[PDB]
Amino acid sequence: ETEKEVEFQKQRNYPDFKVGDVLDVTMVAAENERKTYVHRGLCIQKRDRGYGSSFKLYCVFSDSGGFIQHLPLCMPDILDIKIVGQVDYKDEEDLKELVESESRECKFLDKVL
Amino acid sequence: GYRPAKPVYPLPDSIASLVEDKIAELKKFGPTPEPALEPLPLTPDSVRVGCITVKAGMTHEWDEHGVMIPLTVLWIDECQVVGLKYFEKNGYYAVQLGAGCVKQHTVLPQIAGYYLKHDLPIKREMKEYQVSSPEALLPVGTHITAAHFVVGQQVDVTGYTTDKGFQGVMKRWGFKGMPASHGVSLSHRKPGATGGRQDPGKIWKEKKLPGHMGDEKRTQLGLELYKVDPKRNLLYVKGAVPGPRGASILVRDSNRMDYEERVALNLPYPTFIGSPDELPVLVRKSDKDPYLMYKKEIDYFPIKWK
Amino acid sequence: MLPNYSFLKVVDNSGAKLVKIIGFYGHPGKAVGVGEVVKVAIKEAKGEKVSAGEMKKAVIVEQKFPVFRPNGSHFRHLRNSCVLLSEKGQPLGNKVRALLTYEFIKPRWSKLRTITTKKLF
Amino acid sequence: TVKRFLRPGGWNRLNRPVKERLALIKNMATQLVEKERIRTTLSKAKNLQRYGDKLITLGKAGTRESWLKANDIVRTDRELHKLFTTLALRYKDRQGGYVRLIRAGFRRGDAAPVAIVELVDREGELRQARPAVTPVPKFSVMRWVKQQLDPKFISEPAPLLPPLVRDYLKEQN
RNA sequence: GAUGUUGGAUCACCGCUUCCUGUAGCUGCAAACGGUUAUAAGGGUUAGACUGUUCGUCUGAUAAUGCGGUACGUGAUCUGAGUUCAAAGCGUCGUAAGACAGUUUGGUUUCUAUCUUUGUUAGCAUAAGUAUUACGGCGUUGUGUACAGUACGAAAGGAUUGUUGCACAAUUAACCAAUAGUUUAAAGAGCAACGUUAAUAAACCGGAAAACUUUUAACUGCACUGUGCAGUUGCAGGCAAAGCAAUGUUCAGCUAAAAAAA
RNA sequence: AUAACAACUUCUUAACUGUCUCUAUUCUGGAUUAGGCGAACUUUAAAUGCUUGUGCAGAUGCAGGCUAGCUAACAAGGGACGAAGAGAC
RNA sequence: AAUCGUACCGCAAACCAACACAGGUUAGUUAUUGUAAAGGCUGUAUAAAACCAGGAUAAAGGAACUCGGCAAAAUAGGUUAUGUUUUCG
Ligand SMILES: [K+]
Ligand SMILES: [K+]
Ligand SMILES: [K+]
Ligand SMILES: [K+]
Ligand SMILES: [K+]
Ligand SMILES: [K+]
Ligand SMILES: [Mg+2]
Ligand SMILES: [Mg+2]
Ligand SMILES: [Mg+2]
Ligand SMILES: [Mg+2]
Ligand SMILES: [Mg+2]
Ligand SMILES: [Mg+2]
Ligand SMILES: [Mg+2]
Ligand SMILES: [Mg+2]
Ligand SMILES: [Mg+2]
Ligand SMILES: [Mg+2]
Ligand SMILES: [Mg+2]
Ligand SMILES: [Mg+2]
Ligand SMILES: [Mg+2]
Ligand SMILES: [Mg+2]
Ligand SMILES: [Mg+2]
Ligand SMILES: [Mg+2]
Ligand SMILES: [Mg+2]
Ligand SMILES: [Mg+2]
Ligand SMILES: [Mg+2]
Repeated sequence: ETEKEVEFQKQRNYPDFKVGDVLDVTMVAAENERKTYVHRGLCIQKRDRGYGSSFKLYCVFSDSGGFIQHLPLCMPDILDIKIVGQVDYKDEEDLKELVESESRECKFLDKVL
Repeated sequence: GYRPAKPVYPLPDSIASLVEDKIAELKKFGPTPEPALEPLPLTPDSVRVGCITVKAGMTHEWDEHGVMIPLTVLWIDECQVVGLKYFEKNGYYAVQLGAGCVKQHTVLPQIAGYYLKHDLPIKREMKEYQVSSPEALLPVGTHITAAHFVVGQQVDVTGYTTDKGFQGVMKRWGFKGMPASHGVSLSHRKPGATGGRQDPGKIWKEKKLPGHMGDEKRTQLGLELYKVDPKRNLLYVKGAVPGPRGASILVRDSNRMDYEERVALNLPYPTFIGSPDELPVLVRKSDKDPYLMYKKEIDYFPIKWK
Repeated sequence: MLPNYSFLKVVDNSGAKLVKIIGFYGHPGKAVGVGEVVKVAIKEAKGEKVSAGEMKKAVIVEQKFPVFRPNGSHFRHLRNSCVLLSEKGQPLGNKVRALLTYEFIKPRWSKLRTITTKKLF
Repeated sequence: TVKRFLRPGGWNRLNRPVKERLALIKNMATQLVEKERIRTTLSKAKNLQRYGDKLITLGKAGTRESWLKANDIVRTDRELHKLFTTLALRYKDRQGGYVRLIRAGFRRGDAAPVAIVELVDREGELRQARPAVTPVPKFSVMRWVKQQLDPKFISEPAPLLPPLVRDYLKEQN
C-alpha cells in the first residue's frame, strides 16, 4: 500500500482540505469521450484510510434539488482540487439538517466545460 | 474407520517357498529414472504442474482505462519437487511438490524421515500433480516460482473455506422461515416440514438440516492473472479466492482454456528455465473498451418501440 | 433500486404529477433503476393531455439509491422521478426539469437530451 | 496472555452487565493497590491484570489529565495518593509488566479455577523479578546492535534529577 | 380402554397422459404464425384486486404459467378465516319444550425424544504420509440482441444455422480492497448484502482402499466453548513517538544457561 | 327515522412503520460447558435396518431382492397406526 | 387502685393458597420543583453454538403482508378566522 501511495504523491499534489470547505474539483467523464468538467460543492464527509481515502461532495441546483457524489481520492480521473471557501456548522446533526433542507448551497448552478 | 482385521494362516510347507519367490520377484524394481530439465514442445493433450501458494489478502488498483479492479495477493514462499512416481513402481507418472518450512522437533519422525534421507528441508505441505509422459518429470529439487505463469492467462484456485461454526437452515441453506407475526408461535427460524406421513415413512439422505458450516474444499475456475512479480514471488489475481488469510491455495492452468489459447500464450513447458531474479513486473493489457455501450447499442433493452 | 408498486414524481410538463409503478418489462430482477422503462398508473393529473386512472409507460430519471460507476464512484439524488413516454418511445412533453446523468448519453435518448434543461455531462 | 474479545475494548464480560461490570473492576483495582496481592477466580484475575497495568500507567504520567481519569477509578483517597507518589517512583524505569499472574489450581465447592495477582517489585514478592533496565555486557554483539538501532538505549537506572536540571539549579544558585 | 377437519404457510420424493426450453416425419407447410403424430421428464412453471376457500372472474408482465400420486403428502413444525359445543338475533316450522339439513356476531390448539430415520461432531478400535482405479453425491439453465431487412415473397410481412459473439436474469459456489447496515469499557475491528468475483462441464465434491514411501512403527498442551496455516528471541498481554490482531520493545507468564586455555 | 355515546360488527382516507420485498447486526436472560443438589409422564419381554410381496385387507419381527467398524454427544421431528383421558360424534 | 392483652412475624421464608408458592391480604403515618432525608435489602464458575424469549438500530420501497393494518411505528398537546349537523346543551 505504501509503495503505491508514494508513486501517487509524485504524480499529484492536493491541498489538505477538511469537512465544511467548499471545493472546486476537475474531473474527466470517461462516458462522454473523456471530456473535462469542473464541479463546485461542499465537502460533507472525509475518510483518511491510506490508499482507500475518499470524500463526499454536495451541491444544490435551482430546481432539481440536492446532489451528492462519492469520490475516491486516489482515482486517476480526478485532475485537480482547490479550496474556494468555507461553510460554518455546529455539529454533525446541524450539518445533516442542512443537507436534507437544501438551502444556500447553490454556488454554481451548472458544471463548467 | 476400518473394518476388523481378517484372520491369517501359515502357509503349507509345500507352498510357502514358491509364494515367497514369486512375491519377491514382483517387488524387485530397476533403477530410478533420472529426469532432465530441458524445454519440450507442447502437444494438444499435455498438462503442466501447478504450485502451492499462501493467501495474503485483497487490495485494489486502477487500470489503463481508469477502472477499479479488485485483486487478491498470493505469495509463493518455496516450492520444490520432492519426489517422483513412475509406471514400473506405481503404475502412473506424477510429480510431488512441497512447500513451506517447519522445525524438525515439531513433526512426527515418519514425516521428517523422508526429507532428511534426500537432503531436503522439512516442508509443511505436500501435493501431487499427474503428468502425461516420463519426459514430463522434473528433477528432484527443481524450484517452481512465479515465473511459471504468463501474465494475462486464466488459472484455477482451490482451498478450504472459512470456518463459520454451527449454523441454522436460514443461514446455511437459505430457507425462508416463517412469518414474524399473525399468530406464529416459537417457529420463526425453524425448517418446517421434514417429510410426509406413513408413505414414504422416512427421511431421505442428505436432507438439509442445521450443522457445522465453513471448512470444505472449493474450487474457483476462470480467474484472470492480472500482475506478476517474479522477483518477490507474488501473483495478483482478479476476483475472490476461498479461505481466510494464510490459507494454502493450489494454483493451476485453467481447464477453460483451449489448446490454441495456450499456444498463443507460449506457456513455459515443462517449466521456466533460468533465474527469475532479473525479471520485471508485468501488467496484462486488455484490448477492450469498457465504455463501448455509450457509443454503440450493445446493452440489454427488452422493449421494441412502435 | 425501486421495487414494484412504488410512487414517483413526474418532472415533465405533460400535466401528470404522481404515478405508481404497476409492472416491469423483460427480466430486470426485483427492482429497477435509472434508465429502465416501466408501466405506471396516473394517480394525480391536472391537464387535458392525461387524466387520472390511465396507464402509461415511463422512464426512471432520478433515484435516491446509489448509482455506481466503473471508476468506483457513485452519486445519489434526493427524489425519485420519471418522464412519461408514448407508445412510439417519445416523451409526452417538451420541457423536463431534471438533471440528466451519464445514462442518457446513449443514442436512444436523443430526444430527452434535447428538451432537458440541466445536464451533468 | 490475556484473550481479546469482540466487544468494545476486548475485555471480559465477567458474566455481568456493563454497568455492574465496571463497578466490580474498579473496587478490585482499589484493593490491589492497598494490599498488592489478591486471590480470586481466573477470569476476574485476567481482567484485573490488564486493567491494573493501565492504572499504573496513569500514575507514572503524573499529570493533571491523568489524575482526573484515575480519580474516577480509585475508591479511596489513601489508595490514590499512594498510586501517584509511591508506585510512580517505584516503576520509573520498568516498561510494562507491573503485574504478574500465577495459577493456583481449583477451589473446593464449585471447583472453579483460581490464581494470584501481585506486583512485580517489592518486599514480600513471590519471586524476584528481572531488573527494570537490563545490563549490557561491554564486549557483546548486543551492545553494538543497540548502538546501530537505538543510540538512546538505557543501560542503568537514571537519577531522579537529570544532569541538565542539576546544572540549571547550580547556575541559578 | 380416541387412526386430530377444509384451505394456506414452510420443506419435499416420484409417474408421464409434455404448458415452455429439445429431436424426427406429415400438412389444405412460399416466409412468418400454426395444425397433428412419434420420441424426450435435466432445468423452469410469475406479481397482484375480489372471495375462509379448492375452484372461478379480471389486471400488468412472462420462453411458458402442465396434470396427477404421496393418510385427497406435510398441526409430538406454525396458522384457526370456514366447518363441528355452551351466549344471542332474524326468517320459516311446532300449542309448547324446541328444530333448520338457512343466515348473522362471539368463542382455550398440550408434550423435557427411549427405539428407528436424518444433519453434524468427538472418543475407542491395525503406525503416518502420497494416493491410480473403483464406488457414491451433484446435474451441465433461460431471455434479448448482432452476424440480416439477407433467404422467401407481386407487395406486405419476414427467417433457418451456430462446441457463434455481446448484455442481462435466475440458480449454485465462495469472497470483504471498495460501497451500505450494525456494537460505546469502539474501530482502517468482526459479522453481513443492498456490494464484489466465477460457472453452463466427461467439470466439481465425499468416504473406503490396492500399491508405494518413511519411522527407535506414531499418540496432551499456548486461559482455548472463534481461529492457531503460532512451541522458547514462540506469542493478537503490557509498554512506545506506531497504520493499533501490523511495526518497534529491556518488562509478565509458560520452559534458566555455560567446561577452562591453545 | 334520529343528535350524543360504544375496549361491539363493516368499509374508506391521512400519516406511520421490519407486517412485507428480504433480511442483517447487537444487548439482556435461558439453552449450550463445569461443580453441587436432585423430579415427572412412560415401561409384556428385547440383541429393535431398507425395499417390494404377503396378511384382521397400510409390517423393526413373516417370504424374495439388498444391507458389515463400535458406543454415544449436539441438533431436527418422517415412522413406532408415539404419550395423556374404558369416544363427546 | 381489681381483672384480661403487651415477646416475635404482619405486601410476608412465620397469615389464606398441600410448599421458603411471581397469587390474595384492612387501616394509620413519613422524605421529594427537574427529585428524593431516614430506614431497609444483596447473586455457584465462564463464554466469540443452533434455536427460543424480552429490548435496540437499520440502506431503497411503504400494507405489495394477512381471513383481517394482528403486532409494531407515528407531533402526540394548546389557541383559531370560517363551514356543517343538532334534541340548541
Ligand atoms: K437421498
Ligand atoms: K478472496
Ligand atoms: K494504558
Ligand atoms: K415438451
Ligand atoms: K363495547
Ligand atoms: K419423531
Ligand atoms: Mg422473514
Ligand atoms: Mg400457546
Ligand atoms: Mg415469536
Ligand atoms: Mg410420452
Ligand atoms: Mg398435489
Ligand atoms: Mg391431507
Ligand atoms: Mg405430523
Ligand atoms: Mg344456543
Ligand atoms: Mg325467533
Ligand atoms: Mg307460531
Ligand atoms: Mg372480543
Ligand atoms: Mg473477515
Ligand atoms: Mg496489545
Ligand atoms: Mg446457563
Ligand atoms: Mg406392506
Ligand atoms: Mg422388512
Ligand atoms: Mg367406550
Ligand atoms: Mg428501513
Ligand atoms: Mg392485499
